[PDB]
Amino acid sequence: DPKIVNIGAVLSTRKHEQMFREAVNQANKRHASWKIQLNATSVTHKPNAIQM
Amino acid sequence: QVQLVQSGAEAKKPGESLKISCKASGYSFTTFWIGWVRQMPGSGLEWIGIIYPGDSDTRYSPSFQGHVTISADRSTSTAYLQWSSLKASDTAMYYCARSAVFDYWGQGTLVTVSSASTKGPSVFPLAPSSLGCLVKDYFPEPVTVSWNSGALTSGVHTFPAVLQSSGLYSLSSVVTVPSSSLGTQTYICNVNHKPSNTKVDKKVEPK
Amino acid sequence: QVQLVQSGAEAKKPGESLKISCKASGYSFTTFWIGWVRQMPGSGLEWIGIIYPGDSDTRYSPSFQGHVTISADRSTSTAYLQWSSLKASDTAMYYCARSAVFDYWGQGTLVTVSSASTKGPSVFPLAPSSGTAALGCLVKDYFPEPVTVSWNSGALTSGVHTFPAVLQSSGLYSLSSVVTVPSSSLGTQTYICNVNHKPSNTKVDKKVEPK
Amino acid sequence: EIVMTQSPATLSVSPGGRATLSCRASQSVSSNLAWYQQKPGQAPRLLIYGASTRATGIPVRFSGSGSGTEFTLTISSLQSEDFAVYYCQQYNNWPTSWTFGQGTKVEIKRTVAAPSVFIFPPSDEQLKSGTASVVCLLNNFYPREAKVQWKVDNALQSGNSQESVTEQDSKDSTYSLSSTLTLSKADYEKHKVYACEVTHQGLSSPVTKSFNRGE
Amino acid sequence: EIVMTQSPATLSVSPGGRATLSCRASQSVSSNLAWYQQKPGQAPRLLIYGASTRATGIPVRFSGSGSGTEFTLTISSLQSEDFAVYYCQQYNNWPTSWTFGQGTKVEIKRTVAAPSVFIFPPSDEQLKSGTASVVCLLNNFYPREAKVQWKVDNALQSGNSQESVTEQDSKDSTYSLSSTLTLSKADYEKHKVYACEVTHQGLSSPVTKSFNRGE
Repeated sequence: DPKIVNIGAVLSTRKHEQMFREAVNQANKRHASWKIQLNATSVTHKPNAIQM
Repeated sequence: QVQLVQSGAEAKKPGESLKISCKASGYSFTTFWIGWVRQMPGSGLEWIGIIYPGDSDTRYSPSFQGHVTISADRSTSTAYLQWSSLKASDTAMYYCARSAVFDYWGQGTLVTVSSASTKGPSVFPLAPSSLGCLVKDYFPEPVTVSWNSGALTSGVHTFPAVLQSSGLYSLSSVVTVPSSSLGTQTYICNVNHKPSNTKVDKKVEPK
Repeated sequence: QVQLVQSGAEAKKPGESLKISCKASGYSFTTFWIGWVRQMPGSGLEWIGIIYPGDSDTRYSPSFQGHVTISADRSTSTAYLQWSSLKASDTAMYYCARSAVFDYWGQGTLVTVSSASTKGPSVFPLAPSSGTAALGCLVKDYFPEPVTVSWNSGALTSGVHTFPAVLQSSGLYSLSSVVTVPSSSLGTQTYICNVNHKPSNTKVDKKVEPK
Repeated sequence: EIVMTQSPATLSVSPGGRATLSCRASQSVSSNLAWYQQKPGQAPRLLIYGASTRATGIPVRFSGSGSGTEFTLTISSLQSEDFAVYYCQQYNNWPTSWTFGQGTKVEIKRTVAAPSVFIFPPSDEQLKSGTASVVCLLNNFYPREAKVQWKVDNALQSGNSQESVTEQDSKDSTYSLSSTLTLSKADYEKHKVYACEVTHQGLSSPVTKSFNRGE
Repeated sequence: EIVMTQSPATLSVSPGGRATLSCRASQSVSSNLAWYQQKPGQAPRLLIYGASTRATGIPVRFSGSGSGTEFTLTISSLQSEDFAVYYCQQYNNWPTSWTFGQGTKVEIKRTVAAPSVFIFPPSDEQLKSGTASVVCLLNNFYPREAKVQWKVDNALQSGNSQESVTEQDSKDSTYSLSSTLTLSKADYEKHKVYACEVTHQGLSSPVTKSFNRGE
């Protein structure tokens, strides 16, 4: 059975976030899918540093 | 929690085309290499195809290249399989895989292509001398059995059905009973076949 | 290629003296540190004595000195075990081992010390008629343990059973040996159960027949 | 493009021994492999993938080894619930190849036994349709290898008798055999003596059960 | 005069697992240890001496380790014909000490099963002697926890029956209890209905094999 891992982090814009998601889905189809899944998350930038 | 319930069994006359549905649940349908596997009666296994259900990127096997119509809906998670023609001498059973190591499998779906059609089974008795019943021409398969409406359980021997040259399925149900209860017990055999919806009870007695 | 056959079973009332053997074979006798160990019912094992049979050198346990005198003899290699007298609370089984890391143990020879008297075993056959094949021989009240059973002079080993006996109401013991076999063979092969109670030297053979 | 050779063709062990099977590799198929169990009338399962790792929810007895050359699994202390058909299958260039094998089969072992022979004639109901069927029943025998012969008026017949063998029962590990002789009324009325003769390793002599028409 | 400590007491491993039996001394014995196995109804054997070496003709599944204290023995891939009582012993001042231990007891773990039931009435020789007994026995079930009750003349009577349980068999780990009912000739003749009641998880319903007194 698969074990979930959650790589994925800050990008620039929403289009870039969708492109990142499609890229990780492309990276799943090759080689393993029955041991590891590695779904990905995202979040966009903010001006204030401490908020980031 | 993963279930791969397939479609119910069906048999067809030669020539026509058929559809098979393998419904899925419990996981993101558009992430895993769904496939299919074949099984001929009393034989080994062979691979048919596979389809990554994210962009319908299929890769057929060289054995049946350009002969089947694999496909996969994205909405209802019901990766189908469709036939074109030439499906005459291909009676077998089919399964649907999950993930290119076959972690989860489905159920039984049998395809039988033959010229004849449905025919209610005929039952005859068989009593000893110095016991059970025989059913012939049960079509299409299968046929059930219940001795005296399932009264006795031990000693029963329902042999597997066999197809004759006349395209008829044959089965036999026998049981062993003490010789001191032959004249003191009622020997009944009940057969209920959904293929023709025939429910027959035959009483067998010694000569 | 070493066998350490012991002597037969023994049962006697308190007071008398005992003598049991551990005759060896297959190796140069006067070079190995023969010893003895004792096991009472369901507690484990303990050591009693040890003897080098080349100089009759001997040693004994912290608390066993003087109760039992070990011996030896270089004519048939039999290493005896002399019992002084009485020792009523000595019902146990006694093993004789070989080489101080004990390797090649022998059989068992239980010594019974009670106040009752030995009684011959009483056998009883069983008549099978059901359609499912199973039959056996029953040993009724008898004393003392142990006793051995074997079917068709040990010509059948698969499926054999032999329960532990128990004392029901009168200080005697009862046994029950059961066995199964193909059903169709019930009326075509003759069954015999062999019973041999060593204390009373009783040996009977209750042949069984279909009901 | 690679042929998997599975040996032996049919093993047999006692309930408590061990097992050792083989999937001969026609090539150096990396280190990818699988091992499948299937009981009659059911959907197979997964036991070992990669030839060395156990799938979750699989008891600890099953284990295997192999390095791209005739890998092997050893079921240790085969209990009663086991002993169905097995399969080996590789996956090296995927998705391109997906080549399965043939797989061995395991059956329980037991002491020899003798069969019970029974004969059933037509019940006059099937005979009313112009067809006659004679049934020879072999009950509770071991092992499977045995021969059944039909004698029509003490004459050997071929090509008109059918045979059926059930599956090894989980309780006593035997087999049950049925042999049917089907013919027309024209052949039935031309003969009176019918005999079913069995020969079997567990039987001292070929034993025959006979009957006569209208008796 | 060296006490010995052996724990645990009733280890239970699945029939492919392992074991970690322990035997801890009371002082610092450098390397003077030995391990013993004793199957029921037999005399023990030697398998390890020196706490690390193997004896002659012993499989590779066994191996030990340790010094000073906390001696360990690890059975690898526990097969079926294990389940013997184990022992550890030490020999430092020899020959003077020879102090044994108490040792653990393995017990294989199986899958639940269902027992059959057979019965036997008197044999007309015990009846002639005036002492009657009827026995009901099971076969090849698991686990041992089961309740057997009698029924004489459709009545549950006690105080005259005895039961026996063997050790786990060495091929499939199944007990087989037996029970006996003893009564005088007149007491047996006072009734004609006899049966044994069996209650267990293996069987769906408490099957009964009644005997009708008809000689």
